[PDB]
Amino acid sequence: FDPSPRAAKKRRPAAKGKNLSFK
Amino acid sequence: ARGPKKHLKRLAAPHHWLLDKLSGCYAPRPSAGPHKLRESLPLIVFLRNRLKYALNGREVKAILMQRHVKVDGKVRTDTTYPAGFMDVITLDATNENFRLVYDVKGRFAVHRITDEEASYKLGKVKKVQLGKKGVPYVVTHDGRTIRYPDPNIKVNDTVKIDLASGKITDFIKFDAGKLVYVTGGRNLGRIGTIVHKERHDGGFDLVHIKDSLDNTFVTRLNNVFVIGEQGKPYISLPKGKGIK
Amino acid sequence: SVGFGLVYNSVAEAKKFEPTYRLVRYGLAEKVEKASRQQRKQKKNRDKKIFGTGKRLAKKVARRN
Amino acid sequence: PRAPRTYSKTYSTPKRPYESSRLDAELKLAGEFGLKNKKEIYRISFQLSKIRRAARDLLTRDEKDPKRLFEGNALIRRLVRVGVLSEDKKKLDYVLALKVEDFLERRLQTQVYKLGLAKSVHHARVLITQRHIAVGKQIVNIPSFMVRLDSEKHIDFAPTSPFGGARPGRVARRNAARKAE
Amino acid sequence: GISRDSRHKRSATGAKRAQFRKKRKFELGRQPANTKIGAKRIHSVRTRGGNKKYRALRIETGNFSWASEGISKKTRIAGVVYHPSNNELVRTNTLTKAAIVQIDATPFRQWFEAHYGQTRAASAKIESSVESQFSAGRLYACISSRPGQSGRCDGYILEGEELAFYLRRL
RNA sequence: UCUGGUUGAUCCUGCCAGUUCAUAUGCUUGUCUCAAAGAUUAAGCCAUGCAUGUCUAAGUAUAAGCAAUUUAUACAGUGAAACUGCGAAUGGCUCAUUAAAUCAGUUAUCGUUUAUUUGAUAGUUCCUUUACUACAUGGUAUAACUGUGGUAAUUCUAGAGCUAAUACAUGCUAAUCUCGACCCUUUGGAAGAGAUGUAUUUAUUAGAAAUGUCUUCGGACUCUUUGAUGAUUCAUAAUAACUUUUCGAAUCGCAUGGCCUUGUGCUGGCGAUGGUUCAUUCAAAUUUCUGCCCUAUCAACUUUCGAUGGUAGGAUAGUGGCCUACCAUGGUUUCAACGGGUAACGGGGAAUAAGGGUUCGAUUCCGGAGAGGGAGCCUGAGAAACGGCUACCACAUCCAAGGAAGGCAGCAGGCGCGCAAAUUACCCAAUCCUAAUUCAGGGAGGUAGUGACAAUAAAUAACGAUACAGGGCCCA
Ligand SMILES: [Mg+2]
Ligand SMILES: [Mg+2]
Ligand SMILES: [Mg+2]
Ligand SMILES: [Mg+2]
Ligand SMILES: [Mg+2]
Ligand SMILES: [Mg+2]
Ligand SMILES: [Mg+2]
Ligand SMILES: [Mg+2]
Ligand SMILES: [Mg+2]
Ligand SMILES: [Mg+2]
Ligand SMILES: [Mg+2]
Ligand SMILES: [Mg+2]
Ligand SMILES: [Mg+2]
Ligand SMILES: [Mg+2]
Ligand SMILES: [Mg+2]
Ligand SMILES: [Mg+2]
Ligand SMILES: [Mg+2]
Ligand SMILES: [Mg+2]
Ligand SMILES: [Mg+2]
Ligand SMILES: [Mg+2]
Ligand SMILES: [Mg+2]
Ligand SMILES: [Mg+2]
Ligand SMILES: [Mg+2]
Ligand SMILES: [Mg+2]
Ligand SMILES: [Mg+2]
Ligand SMILES: [Mg+2]
Ligand SMILES: [Mg+2]
Ligand SMILES: [Mg+2]
Ligand SMILES: [Mg+2]
Repeated sequence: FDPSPRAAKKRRPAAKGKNLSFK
Repeated sequence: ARGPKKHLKRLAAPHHWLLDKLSGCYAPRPSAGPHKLRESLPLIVFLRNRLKYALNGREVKAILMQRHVKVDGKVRTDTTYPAGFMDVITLDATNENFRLVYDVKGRFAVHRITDEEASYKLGKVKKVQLGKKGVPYVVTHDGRTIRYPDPNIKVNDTVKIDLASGKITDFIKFDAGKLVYVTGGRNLGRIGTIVHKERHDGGFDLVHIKDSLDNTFVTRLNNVFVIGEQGKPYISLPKGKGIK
Repeated sequence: SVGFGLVYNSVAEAKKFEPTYRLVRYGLAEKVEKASRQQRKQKKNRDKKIFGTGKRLAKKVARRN
Repeated sequence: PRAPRTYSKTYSTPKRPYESSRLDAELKLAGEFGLKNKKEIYRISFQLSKIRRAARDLLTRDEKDPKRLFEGNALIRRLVRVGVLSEDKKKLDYVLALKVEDFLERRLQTQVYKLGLAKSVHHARVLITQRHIAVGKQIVNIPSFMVRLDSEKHIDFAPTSPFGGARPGRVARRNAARKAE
Repeated sequence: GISRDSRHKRSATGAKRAQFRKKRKFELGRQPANTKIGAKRIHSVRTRGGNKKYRALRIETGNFSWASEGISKKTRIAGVVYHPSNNELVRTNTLTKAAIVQIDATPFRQWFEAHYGQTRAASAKIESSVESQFSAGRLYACISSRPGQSGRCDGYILEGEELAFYLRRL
């Protein structure tokens, strides 16, 4: 016999990078 | 000086804030409040240097004047308000609840908690005394006065405070085998179990703490904060579980 | 090249939260015309030497001369 | 006021600068590696002296000593990464055997000469300072730039250089315009 | 002008110390209040913090306690009869703490007559000396308050060994 | 520290010759990054400019202000001035004084004050003139403003007339809780016996064999009744009075919900500012132990006029010879007292060194002290303040000679010589601080300029072809 609350679950970031090209 | 000081040089600021030495000449001097100057994190540092939501002091003031930040359930609008250990910071717009707990490095960690865990906090009993009209009260480490405590509550015990009502829900006695968190000294941030409390009358008491890895260390009683029974903390712990 | 960028959820919010100088760069606000710091401070001191509206002082000097 | 910003000297004058052997050694080093002055040799000597003093101090300590293991392993890793120390000589004893030629060997000027991009060390210096050499995607205009093992295979002519595929320099197009006229 | 700083004094060895700094407001003193018997004259003093002290410049009444009987009555002060610190205060009739004064016996006598119905018998018995004083018309009392600090000239009636000691000293 | 001589050739002892830092200065000075700016022991003297002010919906606008409007009926948008509140006790600069002093580490307040922040905290029903304001009291009152004026002169102000408050000064409005007979046996009703804030001062007081019976098997029957500290006359409570005696909301914004017996009835939301005490925080004041350079050709010092201690008082925020009165004769000292010198602010630190040591530390952080030199004060939570006041000394400006006004060891910039050295620049955008306050202010701070302070990197060229000639270099 050995004598021995959960943290909030991490979230994937809402936003991501966006790429554009021109000219 | 002829009166209280109002400025704080960056080199004289607490090291655990991690302030750039060349960013400016001054640091946010914490205002008077629940926590001591050297043991507090002003809201500007938390919002700008840690969370990075604000890019400078003006944006922090803009955020605060919108009443977006709550500290232990009450809206705070002061940039240098001294948030400290075991304080719950709520940002409803971003759906964030944070508890201020040091990591093994000894610095306040960005620790996200659930709403249910954000509904309460822990307070180390700093004093127990009868007030006027013979009404007992307890003074905690955050300066809260709570009247009509349980008669079993004594100094160095930990009371679980419901933030909505500011009343004691449960408490933990200071005894051997209890889980403790180190809130000062070079062992700041470590977690362990009490093995023995060495008593020196007229001097400083010493407590021996054993971590899960069986490493033992000695600390002054002032720096020890009971957080639960072994294997059953009453709060969620940061990554590392106070090891090393 | 590398820089920083902000995209506000509305033009009104941008006007509300952006610094004045950046709005002036973008034309969303007009540059306020003011005197130099030295002129403003000297005017402040000269006003500080006067108590009240000062019109009674003007009429008194007019009568005296 | 604002906090101080730290600084240090990167070289030290030798004990007796006028030894004839020392002057001849400096002549040979500067000629072989195309160095501008004696200050560069003094800088490399200062760095190597610090390294070898640290290695000697660590060797003084007992084997399996935590300080010895940690700091010696870090030093060996750094020396191997920069290419001065070989992979098969990963011991402090070989750190004590290092020489200034080993550090001069890794300079971007020497590498540019040896890879064949330049016909001489001085031609390599002129190419580097004139913005014709790129280590990877970055234009490097510092001859003393110390090349790592991984970077060694990525030295080439810059995309913007006339020798790297851009348009001819001003002299070439000027002469072409005069000839066409 | 008055200061309480200990720097102006000689060291324990006897050395003469040099002036470390100029006098500070937080180590000041003020003029003494030589309270004297007469119509009540009291003036307030603004002290450190917002706190206030009351200076009794003159006072002729005070609240004196009969401790054996456990009562207190407001009584006129006749005069100062003995002071242990300085006899000049007795000569000038200056009221301070520990000054032995003579007070009117009337309220205490009236209370005693009302309470005990005598001018039960066992409880009504008191010390011979105090009864002799009552016959005289004046009671010896010791001032227990500090008139220059609180503005009050309260005290208690001497009894027992203290009364005998002060009767000997008188 | 080494090198070469002094012999026919060596050893030893001597002689000869050569072998970073600081100050002052000379010449040169293209590019990138970065960074500093003392010095006559003169803490000597300063022209001029600036460096501390501050307003939210929420203390006070009939500005004879502006602008509005469904063109206004107490006001209402915005708002100079002025009152009120807060700040100006922070910051910046300098190192004169200071040798158990400051300072460093380490202690105590059971020895005290503490604006502000944060958390708690205050129904006292009644008590004769009820002859009664609480659907709300006064000028016991003024500024700004109007108007009449004095002076050469200043952030000088007089006499008269007005008018507000979160200024000043007064003052009120059928409760709750213990038991509970009797009914009734619970969600009980209550005839009746009783009790009733704080603050100040003093005295007194408290604070330390039921192992049974029955029962429904549950439970009931009698009893308990402060806490903390190593430690207290502690916290706290009680009694009797006492007080030029306090406090216990006569304040403000936004909004117009709910009950009805339909009354401009009763009730009611979210905030601001206050207010008594306690705790907390930012602080302050004292305080325990150990540690300072040279001097003994300074050996005795302190004590008459407090030196060491005792009793009492005064004063203080409070301990205490801090001061007073009366008492004793003590206290320090060759383990260096006392006196003297210091080109003595102390420390973190810097340089050198193989180690022991030696020197420097005005100078980016902490603490102390000062604002030309002594002395004393007002206000305030906090100052013995100096970009506050008053006197004296030394300097020194204006003057109509009667007076009036001074403090750059703050930022720029001058004198101190006749010989010399950064800009009398821009800005609050960053850092943070102040205010009533997101917004205003900040020579604090930042930006740039300016003698190569101390440091980093690094150009002033690279690659070829042709022609001619026979010598070029090294040792000795
Ligand atoms: Mg200061
Ligand atoms: Mg420790
Ligand atoms: Mg203790
Ligand atoms: Mg004004
Ligand atoms: Mg190019
Ligand atoms: Mg260029
Ligand atoms: Mg109006
Ligand atoms: Mg308005
Ligand atoms: Mg001396
Ligand atoms: Mg000492
Ligand atoms: Mg304030
Ligand atoms: Mg409060
Ligand atoms: Mg008038
Ligand atoms: Mg005494
Ligand atoms: Mg005396
Ligand atoms: Mg010195
Ligand atoms: Mg000096
Ligand atoms: Mg210093
Ligand atoms: Mg001062
Ligand atoms: Mg001067
Ligand atoms: Mg004030
Ligand atoms: Mg002064
Ligand atoms: Mg000045
Ligand atoms: Mg000042
Ligand atoms: Mg200057
Ligand atoms: Mg000059
Ligand atoms: Mg307000
Ligand atoms: Mg400056
Ligand atoms: Mg050139």
